Formats: sequence, structure tokens, C-alpha cells
Amino acid sequence: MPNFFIDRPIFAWVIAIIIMLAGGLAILKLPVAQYPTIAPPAVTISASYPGADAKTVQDTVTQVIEQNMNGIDNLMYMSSNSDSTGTVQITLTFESGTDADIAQVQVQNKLQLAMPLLPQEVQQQGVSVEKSSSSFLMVVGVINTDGTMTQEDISDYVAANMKDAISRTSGVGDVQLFGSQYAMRIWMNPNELNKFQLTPVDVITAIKAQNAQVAAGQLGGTPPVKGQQLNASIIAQTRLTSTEEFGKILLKVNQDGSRVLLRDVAKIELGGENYDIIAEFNGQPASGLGIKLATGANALDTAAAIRAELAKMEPFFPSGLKIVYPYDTTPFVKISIHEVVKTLVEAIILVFLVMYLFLQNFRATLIPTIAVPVVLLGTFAVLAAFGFSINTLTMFGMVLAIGLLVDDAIVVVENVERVMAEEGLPPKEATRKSMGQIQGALVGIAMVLSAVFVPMAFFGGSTGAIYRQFSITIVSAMALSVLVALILTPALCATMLKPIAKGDHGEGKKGFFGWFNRMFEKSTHHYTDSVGGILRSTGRYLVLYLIIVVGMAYLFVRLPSSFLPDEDQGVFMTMVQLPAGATQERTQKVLNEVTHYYLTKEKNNVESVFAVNGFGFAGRGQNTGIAFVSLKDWADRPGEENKVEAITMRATRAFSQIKDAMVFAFNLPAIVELGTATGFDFELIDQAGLGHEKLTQARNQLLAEAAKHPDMLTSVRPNGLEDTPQFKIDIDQEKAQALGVSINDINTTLGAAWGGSYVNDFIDRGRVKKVYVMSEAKYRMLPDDIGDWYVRAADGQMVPFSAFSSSRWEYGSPRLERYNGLPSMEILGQAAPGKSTGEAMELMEQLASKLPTGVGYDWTGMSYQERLSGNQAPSLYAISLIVVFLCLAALYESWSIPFSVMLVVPLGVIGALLAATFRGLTNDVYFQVGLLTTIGLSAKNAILIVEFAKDLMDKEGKGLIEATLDAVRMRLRPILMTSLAFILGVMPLVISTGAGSGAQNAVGTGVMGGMVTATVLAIFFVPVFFVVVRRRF
Amino acid sequence: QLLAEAAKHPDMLTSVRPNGLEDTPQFKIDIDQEKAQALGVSINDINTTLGAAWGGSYVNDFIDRGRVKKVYVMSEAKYRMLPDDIGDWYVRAADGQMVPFSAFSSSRWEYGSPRLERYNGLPSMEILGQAAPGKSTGEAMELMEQLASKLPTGVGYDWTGMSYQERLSGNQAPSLYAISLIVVFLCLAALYESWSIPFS
Amino acid sequence: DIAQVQVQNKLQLAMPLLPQEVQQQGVSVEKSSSSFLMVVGVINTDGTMTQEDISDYVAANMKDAISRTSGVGDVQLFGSQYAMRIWMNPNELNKFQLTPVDVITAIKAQNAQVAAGQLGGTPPVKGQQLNASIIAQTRLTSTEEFGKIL
Amino acid sequence: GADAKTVQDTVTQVIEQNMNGIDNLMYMSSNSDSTGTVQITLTFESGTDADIAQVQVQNKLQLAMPLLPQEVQQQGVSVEKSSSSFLMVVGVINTDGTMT
Amino acid sequence: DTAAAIRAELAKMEPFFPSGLKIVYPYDTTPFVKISIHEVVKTLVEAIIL
Amino acid sequence: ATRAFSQIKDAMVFAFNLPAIVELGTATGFDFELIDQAGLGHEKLTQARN
Amino acid sequence: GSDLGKKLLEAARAGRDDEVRILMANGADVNAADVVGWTPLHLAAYWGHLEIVEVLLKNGADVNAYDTLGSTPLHLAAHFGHLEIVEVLLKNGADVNAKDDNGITPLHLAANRGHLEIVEVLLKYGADVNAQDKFGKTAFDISINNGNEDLAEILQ
Amino acid sequence: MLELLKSLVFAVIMVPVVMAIILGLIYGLGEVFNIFS
Repeated sequence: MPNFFIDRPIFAWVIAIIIMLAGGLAILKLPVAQYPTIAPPAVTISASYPGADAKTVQDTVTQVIEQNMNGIDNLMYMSSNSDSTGTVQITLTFESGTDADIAQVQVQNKLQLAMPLLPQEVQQQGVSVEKSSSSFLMVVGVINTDGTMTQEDISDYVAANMKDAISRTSGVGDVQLFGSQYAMRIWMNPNELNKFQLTPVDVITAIKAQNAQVAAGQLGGTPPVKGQQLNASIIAQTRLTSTEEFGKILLKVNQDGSRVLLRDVAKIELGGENYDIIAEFNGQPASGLGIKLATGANALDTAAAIRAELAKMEPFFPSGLKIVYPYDTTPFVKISIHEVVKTLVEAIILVFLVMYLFLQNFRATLIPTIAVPVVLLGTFAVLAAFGFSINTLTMFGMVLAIGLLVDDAIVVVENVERVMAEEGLPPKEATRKSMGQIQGALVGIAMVLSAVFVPMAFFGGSTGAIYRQFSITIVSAMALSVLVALILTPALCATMLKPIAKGDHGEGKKGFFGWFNRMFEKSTHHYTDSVGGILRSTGRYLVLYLIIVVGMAYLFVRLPSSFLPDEDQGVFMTMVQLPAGATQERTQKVLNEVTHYYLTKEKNNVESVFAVNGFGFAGRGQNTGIAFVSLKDWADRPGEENKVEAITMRATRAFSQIKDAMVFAFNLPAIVELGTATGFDFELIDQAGLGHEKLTQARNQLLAEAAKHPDMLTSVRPNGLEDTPQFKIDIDQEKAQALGVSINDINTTLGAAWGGSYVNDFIDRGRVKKVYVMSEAKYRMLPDDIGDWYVRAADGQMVPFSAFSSSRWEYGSPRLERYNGLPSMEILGQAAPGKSTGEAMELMEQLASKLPTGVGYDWTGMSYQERLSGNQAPSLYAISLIVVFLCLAALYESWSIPFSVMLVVPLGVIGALLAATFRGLTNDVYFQVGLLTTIGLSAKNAILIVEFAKDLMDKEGKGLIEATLDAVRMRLRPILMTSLAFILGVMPLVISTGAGSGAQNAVGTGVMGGMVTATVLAIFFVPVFFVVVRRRF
Repeated sequence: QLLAEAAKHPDMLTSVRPNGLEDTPQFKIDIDQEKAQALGVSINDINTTLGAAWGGSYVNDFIDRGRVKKVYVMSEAKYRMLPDDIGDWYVRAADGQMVPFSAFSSSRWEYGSPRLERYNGLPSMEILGQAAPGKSTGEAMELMEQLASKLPTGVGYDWTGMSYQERLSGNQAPSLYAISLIVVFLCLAALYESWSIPFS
Repeated sequence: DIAQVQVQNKLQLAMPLLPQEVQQQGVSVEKSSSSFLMVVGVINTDGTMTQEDISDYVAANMKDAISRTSGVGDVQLFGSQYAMRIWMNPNELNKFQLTPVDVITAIKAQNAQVAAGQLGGTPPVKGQQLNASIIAQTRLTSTEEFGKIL
Repeated sequence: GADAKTVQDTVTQVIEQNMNGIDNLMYMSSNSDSTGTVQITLTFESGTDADIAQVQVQNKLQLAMPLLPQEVQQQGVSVEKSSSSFLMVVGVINTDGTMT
Repeated sequence: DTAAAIRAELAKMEPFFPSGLKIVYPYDTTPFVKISIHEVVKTLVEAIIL
Repeated sequence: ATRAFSQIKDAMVFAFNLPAIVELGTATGFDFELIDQAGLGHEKLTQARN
Repeated sequence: GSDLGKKLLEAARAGRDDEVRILMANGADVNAADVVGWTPLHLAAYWGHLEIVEVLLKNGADVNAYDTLGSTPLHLAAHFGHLEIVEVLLKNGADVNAKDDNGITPLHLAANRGHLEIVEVLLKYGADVNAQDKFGKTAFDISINNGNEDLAEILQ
Repeated sequence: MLELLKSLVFAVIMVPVVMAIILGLIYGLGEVFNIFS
């Protein structure tokens, strides 16, 4: 090929132009996002049964669905939660690669067939099916400076005048609203109902009968009489809009001719559907819009469009009402991507400088600067083809591929200049000769790096979904690099270079560069003499090789594992939890204390605090809450002490010394899907119908026996709520019948009064809204109020609840949970320092094997994957080693020579294990990929050394030692060029404090150290291995 | 206003017309619950009588020739025609009293839309047209774009169907020639190893 | 996977037109072959339990986990799940001036979960210290509780 | 039994909001009549799997039936691919006047 | 694969079956497939040797 | 089995081995469907079948 | 109210003997009540912690404590079938005929759930069988309705 | 337009320093392996 493009350079320029245009169009048409679809596809069925507890809901709703959740394809598992708020959440999780639409549909369809078995209240509220494995691209907040508009008014304004616009914006895929739009609240009074001998049932029936619709037909409709010259559509009683209209509703007419209307007996207002959740923003009432991004979208342009629409609409808002942005992770993405782009450009500038430094030719430097961007743009086009995006993982794969690109260019240019200098040849024939030397080397390098990287794509689960990005990115980059080295760089070196003859260019020039040539010649001669002295006795160095292998194995074992490193995304989360039996008042007190803390003792760093009451992840009840703490930009807070980890530790210190509560501060995980580093998720299941009580007994016993193994386990705990007090009302039917009371009326009164009842719909100005009847706070707040509620018998007399209803206290679960249709308890835990996940995950099985009968167990989350698809890395890397050995045998046409190369894998590896060990890192994804990159570079250098030596020995008969010394002499220059360029292009990733610092450092450390060690060691041990293998065989 | 402006252009636009229906008279019947309750009559019985008598009432099914068909209860034509025909329709009270609608029902006329259109979540009105013979459709679309520019504020315009795709055909074209030229130029320089043979 | 979707999108229009006795029992739209992949029998080696008692175990503990397995499609049960079966005697009903409708209403009334609300719920008063879910009427779990039905 | 102004606020506008945010949507129209009949037509880009489109719409729609009158649900809400123009028009006639 | 999944699932309740219950497989079509494939593989090896 | 079962009274008992493709039946068999397209009924259709 | 009493309540609820001893040695209150009126005795009996009941009793835990609705540790011990708890409570002065806001006594509770081993003790310790609840029913009617003829014989 | 000049400054500064560091490491390892002989 190269001899086809040296004589045809326009062909090569044309291919390069085509690749550049492809990549350019791609970078315009490529979606941008922080992370790809890593977590497996899930779907959440959310339901609500107002006024119910956990058991009522688990019985009438959850079990019914779960029994009809059959016949769905690719299902990994499902887990159900049932809260005392009536809420139900059934999360199904499917095998990776599944289509999150067809699965959602199968689920919605099974549920649509199951609905007729649910009670009318659930069919009437609504059972929704959503996709769970997503996260809020943004959260918009809306507040009022004045205390006029409250939470519900702001929520209504949002639902009406803002949601539809945000949804009609580009890229916006899903828009959830925090808070509920207006709703006609009807707070009744039992005293004033008994006064008129009424009941809540009468209110319900009147409201049902006096707000409905009526079809009334037409005038002159078909079939008409012969002669009709007129037709008209009739309009009968329709829904009501105002509040007075609801006040004018008749309930009863007395013997004295008086009229009974609602406005006399029932305080009517325009409130919300649920007050369970209360949101505040720096103490000010607020409402919110959570925005999940769509498929194939650009988060940046999407957030820009959203900020533009909200700005357009701001001027049309009420007075004092304004907008805010608590949770916006878009700036973190912008900075993290801009940093990688800057790094890519610096890696070109550094290549230019290095080339000009060693090769004083500017026309030589011009070449890599043209060859590397072509490859990057071609890689972008390749991604666009396969359906990938511009994300963190892809760009970090590119900043690791740049080294391979740089080597593929620099080896060619350096060898061409070397030939032109030694043999005095001109550019064209020199390029012919150099490519004749380097063709098979580049091809075998391509195959080797493919064998090294492709095996990662074929892992299982989220781990594999992550590794696939790096793998495909780097393979595309390397393939385009090899095609470029065979196609374009030769033609460029033929038409751009200039002639030099018979001179090492180090004695005829003066200045820094002449002196550098002098010093480099001296150092080359010294390295040559050292290698020559080495090759006289080798075992003295094979022993050092074995020592290094032992040391790197030790460092590998004593290095802690990980999944991904936490970062500073400009936000973090505080979690508030209270004892059993708390309320809104106390939780809001605690949250206001939290806010006062952050806004006073962290003013220098914190900007806002968005507190959501009644929303914890461990529970969506009433004694729980959160705070989305938003920070300033990384420019307005420098220093570790002003970062998120120190803030978190300080906040935990200031909040652990608190009263009657449990407050924690933590950092937003890397991927909102919590994949811990060494923790697990253990489900304890009831396989025999034991119950909640025996299952809780077994849970407590297991936690006890787990606290006795702190050497392997720690922080073991349940991920649920503990039983709380519950008020039991025992009705007697004998009295209810004697007095002539309908148990149906009894329970309808009780419910509609204490929990709430959704009756019918009404039409506000435009949109349609609900109607909720309920008691009034001061009449549904204690047991002493039970006897203040009356029912109506058949004979007409009114009866108090106290006549037939005894009462007790008991204990009951506020949040029940199930795993695959059977009751369960979720348990969390970490592996103790020095131990891994497998050991603890096997210890927990050993423990659970000693539990009562009927109790079983299972694994969820990362523990599922880690167990089903967590032991296949050795097999694929064995495949890799075998393919590499075979490709090297083909290249060298020998079964033994390949070892000379496959023994440099440790030399770089250890250099990465030392650094990561010094700087205090772990064995995360980025480290795992930098390792392979350094290994590929070391193998590249070794392959060229070996092939040069072998070509000299075979086609010139120089001999073993002479050929090897000549090879290393010719190969020093490019090795150092590539190593220096890569080390410099990476160093910023190591000295980094700000956005993406964790991933930057994890990528940069293990490759800086890797190349540092692979350059100054391989150049010595590779000749040793080569002469060893050739003298043995 | 737009249709009036267009009717002054029979050389470009012809057959201009909206794809809709004009506002029409509607007959509202107000039911007074108070008087029906005073007379022992139920709101629901009244609604059912009115519906069955003026619009039909799907009751249940039946079996004709082995197939399942419907059963509709309805009034005779001569009792559904005029707003003065109502009042002949009576009801049974709790006692059984024949109560006429004329006691608790009032009536009036209004104007309303029998068909409301929206386009991309916004109120809209569709207008179909042809190009005048001899002319084309691009000329007519240009003229209509002009006319819709003089209209009041807040009134935007858009194209649908053959007028949307057509628009693309007019904007794709430059980006289609240019590229189709470049790919040729390059393809020649490669085959003939020169930047000049292409330029000639 | 698309045929099922079209079929069910069409059947969701008919479902309302069906009686409630058919909806309650549950309409199924399965996507499966017409031939048994396999049969899985369950027996007693001790002769302790009988057909009904094995069928109940199979249904309540084994049918639901297997019908969620991937590739199954449809599962037929060679038995029947337990159910509180109530055998009426017409002579004893006439002896007490009763009919099956009375029994049905009494069961639907005295065997029911009810949404009884919260004790201390929101929007609450200023200064509330207690919150507690109310329990009023639970489903029945044995024949003893069904007998006591008045 | 609905005036178009009603249906355009209690059924149509309650669905249209959900249909914003689909993969390859090009435009959409909607028509609310005096007989209550509602037709919301979504037109996608050329080359889309019309089946996957119907599917995504079925998915974005169930987010709304929680908010629709029971008289809409009990009558059925159809999500079906569409075409504006007829392929054929078959006619059936009696030649002997023995029918109407 | 489906029969494998089914056997794996049944292997998770067998520990929890009350005293007396026993699983049995009176009708399975899958073993015949695996065996008819193993026999053809045996044929291939025999033919290579021949 | 079929021979020893024809000697049973008040029953049709037939044993058979399932074919290779259970979705395909007897070789050279035929499945035929009589249909009523005029509103005749089950009785006249039974008469026609017979 | 000191958090010592609250931690004592929590430890009794969770079954922690060593922690309860540690707390009482620091002088923790035992008449302490939850927001519903349940002292450590109610919690230790409800959940069945005999050791905790003995510990709390040795240090002056009011056996006759009553919650906001007339419930006592004896009521719960009888309802949930904790024979040892019943015996221990009576040894130290548990009013076997304690009457709640509804007139229901440990007899009616132990009879509603079929606890004969407990009705024996209740009776022989002086439990009035004819004790009527609010509606007019006794342990005899509660045994006839529940269909426990054995109990009805135990109560003649 | 100012960050790139800072990067180029960093480069012109470190390139020779990093080169000298690597060359000194090579010289040290060479002297070591020469001592080993």
C-alpha cells in the first residue's frame, strides 16, 4: 500500500479529506451526555390508594399485580414497595440490551388486564408505568419573594403555564412536577353535620350528582322529518368551575322550608391533592420541575433551550415570583468535556514541540499534527455510525488512544529521517525502505491491540456496558491510525520532507539544539555500552525480572477494588430521618436547622438548599426528608477544604451531635444508579408463609451474627423502616345492626373523613381538576376525636363511632417490601478493609444457611451481576494472550520469539501499580484501561526492536549481539519521543483539582507511571529476552 | 382576512378554502335541580330521559341472524325536531306524578365550534388551496407566506403535508448539489492524481 | 412481541363491553406454542397431602416464579389453588329466611380492606406530635373468622 | 355529549402535553368535535419503525388515562397507525329494487 | 435454555418444600434434542478417525 | 395400546407419538372448515357437516 | 425528658439486656412513656422479652401502667400469648381485672385468640369471668362466637 | 486565547526538564547494570 500512495499522494490527501469531513459532520450530529445507558433497563409501576396502610395496599394492589406480571420477556427480577401513604412501587429489571419500550409495553398491558381486580379507588387515581433507569437532567425551581403565593399556587402556575412549554422544548424527554395542581378541597365539620343530621356520604352523593356530564342529543338530528332546515347540538348540565357553584349545592331541605347548602357545613377551598410532601428553597416555599433528557439528545443545547424558554416566560410572571436552578449537572459535563478537548489539543502541540526538539525539521513536525486530527475525526465518525455519543468514557478513551496515534506517526517519521540521514537517500526511496521495514510491524501491532482491547467489550452487565465504550473507541482510533500510517503519512513524508545526507546533525549546528544532539548521542552510546555489558550474562537480570513480577503481583493483590470514583458535580445530598412516629413539624424543624447551618457556616461555598420533606429514598413517608445542597462554581471555591468531601465530613460531624434524629450528608454518586465499590444488597425472603414477624426475627438474628464478623463485614444494616405504632379500630357488627347502621356507611365515613376521598372532576379555568372531600385538621388529629364523628342509621337516629367501635394500639410496618412475589427484607453491607466482595458475599450465604426454616435469600443490584457475570475476566484475557502469541508468531514466523515481547507486560504494569499505590488510588475502570494502554505501548516498542533485530540478522547476517545493539540504538529516539509526548499530554490529568479531577487522576497516574517504567526498563530487558530466546532455540 | 386577501389573487391562488366547519348555533337546556327535588324527580332520571329521547341510549345487545347487534332506545322524529317539541316529555316523581320538563327546565341559544383544531399544541386553522393554472405551488406558497406576514400579531403560520416535504426539497437542494460536486472533484483528483484536471 | 401489542390494543376496547364476571377472572393474551414444552409433576412420597394440597403449594409457591421465567409464555396448572369455598344449604337458608344474596353481601361487607386513613395526617395542625396509620377492617385468614360472619 | 370546547381541554389538551418528547416526531395535529370524537394524529420522520412509534405513543399515553373521565376510558382509546386517503372504495348495490 | 431456567428455578424451592413433596419430570422433550446432537457429534469424530 | 384400547366401551382412547414438528400434523393430512355465511345456525350447519 | 429514658425504651423494644442494665445503672426512668403511652414494660411484653421485664421490675417498673387507651403490659402479654410474661406480671402485683376505656380485660383478649394456658392463670389468680365489655359480652360469648368449645368448658 | 499560551508555556518549560529526568534515570540504570556486569 505505501508504495501505492507515495506515487499517489493526492489519493491519500483525498481519503484524509473525506475522513475529516465525516468526522466534522459527526461532531455536529453526535449526542452529548455525561454517561451512556449503563444501568440495566427498568420500569416502575407506581400506584396510590389514598387513606390506606402498608398491609391493605400490599393485599389489594401489590399481590394482585405481581400475580398477573407473567409472560414478560427478559426479566432479571422485580421488587415491590408498599408504603403507609398508599403508594406502591413495583420496579421490574430486565436483562441488559433489552428495549425499554417493548418491555414498558408488556408491563402496561399485563397491568391493563389486571386492573379490574383492583378497587375502584386505584382505577380512579391511576396506575402509571414509567422508565426508572434515568436521572433528572435538570430540576427547575419556582419561588416567590413575597409570602403571598404558597406551594400549591406556585405548583398550579407551573403545571399550567410552564410544564407544556418545557415539554415542547427540544431534547426534553420527560417532565415530572413536584407538587400537585389546584384541587377543590372540601373540609367538613362533624358537629355541623350532626346538627343537620347529615353525613359525609350525603356530601359525596350530592357532589357526584351535581357535577357530572349529560348527553342530550341534537335538534333535527338523524333520522329527520322531511322538511328540516335546521340542526343544532344540545348542551345540558355540564361540570362546574367556581367555588360558589360548589357552595350553592343542595344537600337537604328541612321541614321548616330551610335550605341546606355546602358553604354552610363544609369549608370549600382551592388547595392541593397531597400535602404529604413540602418543598422549600432557602426557607421560601417553592415548586419544581424534574427534567429527564430524551433519547439521542444534547444535554448542553437542551439545558440552553430550557433556560431560554424560561427566560422568555419570566416577564409574564406574577410579581415577586421567580425561577431558580438547584440541581443542574450540565456545567460539570461542560467543564469535564472542555478539559478533555483541551488535553487532546495539548497532546498535538506537545507532539509538535517534541518533534521539532529532536528532529529539527519543521516539515517533519507538520506531519503528526495532520495525521492525529484526521484519526480523531474518523473515530468520531465511526462512533456516529455505531450509534455512540460524546461522553466521559468515550473522551477518556480518546485521550488514551492519542498515545497510540502519536506512536504510529512518530515511528514512521523518525525512521524515514534516520534512513535519509544514514544512507543519504532522498525522501521517496527512504520512505519506500522504511515502510518496507515497518509494514508488518504496524499490522501485527494493530492485531495485537485489537486482541488486547476487544475482549473487554464482551463483559456482562453495567461493567461491560462501561468497558465497551473504551474498547470500541480505542479500537477505532488504533485501526484508523494504522490505516493512516500505511496510507497518508508515507505520502506526506515523501512530499513534505527535505533532504539531508550523511550526518547525524549534531556536530554542524550550534545552540541548544546542537548541544541536545551532542548529549543525546552521548546518552545513546552509554545505553548501547550498558546493554552490551548486559548481554554477556543474562540470568543476573532474569532474576530481577522474577523479583519485579513478584512485586507487581503483591501490589496487585494489596490494591483495593472499585467501580468508579466519586466526583464534585457541584451538588450533594443531605438525608434526614426521624424516629418512629414523627410529623411534618419536627422534620421541617430539622431541615430548617440544616439550612441555617449550610447558609451560615458554609456561605463561602454553598449557594442554595432545596429541602423536600416527606421524601427519603429509604422511605417516602412523613418522618423523612432530603436537602439538595447546591454549591458555587469551582472558580469561587478553591482548595480541598472547600470541596464536597470535606464539606460532607464537616456536616456529618456537626449533625451527629444532634438530638432525636439521624442526619447524614453524602456525595452524589458517579452514576446515579448506585454501584458501590465493595458493598452488596442482600434480600432475605420468606419461602414458607411465615410472616412479617418471623422474617423480622431472622433479619435481626442475621444482623447480630454479622456484627460478630467485623473482619469481613461492616456497616451491615437494613434498607427499610422499622415497625411503628398503629391505631386499630375494632368494629362490632351486632351493635351496628341493632342500631341499624350500615357497615358500608361506617367505613365510608371513616375513610372520607380521616384519609380522604376522591369524588369526581371539575373544570377550572381551562384544565380539568379533582375534587377531594376530607375532615378538618382539628377533627382528625387524635383518638379523642373519633367519638366526634357520627353516622346515620336506617330509623334516622344519629349514632356515634364510640357506640360500636372499640380501639387499641398495635405495631405494624409502615413500608412493606417484596422480592419476586414473596415477602422480603433488604439488607446492606460493605466488605471490611482488606477483604473483597466475594468473601463477604460468601460469608453472608454461610450465615443465611443457618437461619430458620422457610427463610431464604437472594442477591440484587451489583451483587447480582458480580455473581452471574463477575468471573469471566481471566478467560477473555487468556483468549487475548493466545491471540497475541499467535499474531506475533505469524509476524515473526516463529513459535518462541513472541515471548520476547509478551514478557514486557509486567514492566509497565508495575509502574502503574506503584503510582496508583503512592497517590492512593484504587483498581477502577480508568486504571484497568490505562493498564492496557501502557501494555500496548510497551508491546509496540518491543515488537519494533525485535523485528529490526531479526531483519538485520536474517537479511544481513550481522549476528545476534550486533543486530540487537543496532536495533536498540535505532529505536531509542522514537521510544523517548512517544513516551515524553504522552507523559506531557497526560500530566495535567494528574495535577488536577476541580471538575473531573477523580477520573482525570485515575486515567493519568496509571499511565504516567506506566510509561515512565516501560521506557526505562523495556529498553534493557527486551534485548535480554531476545538473546535468551535465540540462544535457547 | 387571509381568505379575503387571497380572493384578490385569482392568477396565483384558486380553490382556497378552510378544512373545517364554521361556528354554529347550539341549544342549551338548563335543568333546575331545586324544582326537581321539590317535585320528587331525580336529576339522573331526567338526564336519562333527555338523552334517550333526543340522542339515543345504547341499552344492551341482541342476536340478529346469529350476530351480535345493539339495541337503541330513541324518540320518534316528530318529537325531537324543535325546542318547542320539548315539554311534551314527562317524568315519574317519587309518588308517580307526571312532571313535565317545562316546570324545571329553561332553554337558550348560543354559538359554538363544532370542530376545534390544534397544531403542535396550539390552536390552529387549516386552509387548503391550489395553484392557479399556469403557475406552480412554490409561487402560491410564497404568496401565502407574504399574506400571512401582514396579519395581526401572535398569529403565526406553518405548513403541513405536501407543503412540509416540499419545503425540505427546496432547502436540501443547495446542500445536495455542493456535496455532489465536491465528492466528484475529489473522486477525480484521486483517479487522475492532480488538482487541476478536476478544476478543468 | 408486536402482534401481542396490536391484539391487546384492540382488546382493550372490547374489555369494557364484557361482563364483570369475565374481567374479574382476568383475560389473558398469551404468546406461546400449542404444544407442551414439558410437564413438572409434584407428588407426596409419604401419602400425607392430597391432590388439593399439592396443587395449592404448586400454585402459591411455584407457578408464579416459573410463569415469570423467560421463554415460558403460558403455564397450565393440573389442579387448582385454594379458595375459601362456601357450600350453601337451601333448607337451612329457608329456615332462617335467607338467600345467597344475603350471604354474598355479608361476605363482601365483613371481609374487606378499608382505607381508614391516618391519625395525625397532613395538612396537620400546628403542634402535632403523633402520626399513626389507622386499621379498621382486615381480610379474613381462616374458616373460623368466616364462620363468625353475622 | 360534549361541546368541542370541553373536549379540547379535558381530553385533547390533556393528551397533547404527553406526546411532546418522542424519539422522531415531525409534527402533530388534533381535532375535537361536538360529538366528543377526538383524533390526535402524530406524524414522524421518514424511516421510523411505525410499530415502535405506535409503541412509544402507547407508552406516553397511559400517563394520561389517570386524568381522563371514566366515560372516555369505558368507551376505549385507540392508538392505531393511520393514512389520510382511501386506497379503494367498494360499493354494494341492489339491481332489483328489493332493498334500500 | 428455557428448560434450564426452569430447572434452576425449581432448584431454589426444593430446599423449602415441606416434608414429603417430591418433583418429577414425566414429560420432557428436551433431552432427546441434546442426545440426538451428541450422537451426531460422535458420528463426526468417528468419521474423522476413519 | 390402540389395539388394547379399542376393547374399551363408551370411549374413544387413542395413543400417539408426537411428530417432529408438533405444529405440523399427519403427513398428507387435511384440515377442513365448514363455515356459515348466511345466518343458518348451528343446526343446519350440523346437518351439512353430517 | 432525658434521652436516657428514650434509649431505654428503644433498647427494651429491640431486646437489649446489657444496654438496659447499663442505662438503669445510670439511673434511667422506668415510668417513661412513648408518645402513645407505652412504657418499657408494654414494649418488653408485646415483643416477648422476659429478661427485660424482670430487669425493669426489679427496679420499680409500674406493672399497673396504662396507656392512652387503657392498655397494660398484662393486656399485651395475654393477647400475644406470653405465658411467662403473664405469670411474672402477676407475681409482682398485676391487676388481673384491669379495665380499659372499652371495658375489655385480659380475659377477653386471651379468649379472642384462644389462649387456654393463659385463661387458666387469669382465672386462678382472681379474674372475674362475668366481666362484661362495653357491648355486653364476656369471655363465654367470646368463646361461643369464636367456636372454641374447649374454652367455654374451661369457663363453664 | 490565553489558556493555550499557558499550556504552551508549561510545555516549553517541562519538555526539557522531563527529558533530562528520563535521561538521568536511564543513566542511573545504565551505571547500575554496568556495576552488575
